[PDB]
Amino acid sequence: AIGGPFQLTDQNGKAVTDKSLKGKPTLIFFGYTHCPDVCPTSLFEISEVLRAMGKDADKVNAIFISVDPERDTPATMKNYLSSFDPHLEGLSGDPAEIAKVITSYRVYAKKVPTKDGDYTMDHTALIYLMDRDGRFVSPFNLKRTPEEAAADLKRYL
Repeated sequence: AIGGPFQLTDQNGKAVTDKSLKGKPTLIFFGYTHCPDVCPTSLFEISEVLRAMGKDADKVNAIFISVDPERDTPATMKNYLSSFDPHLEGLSGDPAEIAKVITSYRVYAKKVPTKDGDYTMDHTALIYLMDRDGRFVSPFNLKRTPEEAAADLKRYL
């Protein structure tokens, strides 16, 4: 199965758990705060889905989880998310807790060094759709307009 228990911290220092996400459909995706191109693209796309949700953006969860726990903090996540929709949650935590999530969500994450202490993370770029019971449905298709994606997500409310 996909998904398991966790307790992490959002960009405002608030605890977020698998349990706290239940009741609303959830879009989960993985990245980190040194991720040019790939992560801004998905953050942008999810932001536009959230915009397309209108007044119902608060009826879904939109969750961006670190795969680089050593560098990703609530403050670094807050800065990384600042241009994006304010309903996005950027989650950080201890490397052992993030590793548990990587396992349970079947996430690919691997460090790719460059030089001088810099590195990127090769990682899963797909978006996870979890239903209102926290059960995996499918990857979430963003190869369409944000209105078309939101119309799909709305059926899980």
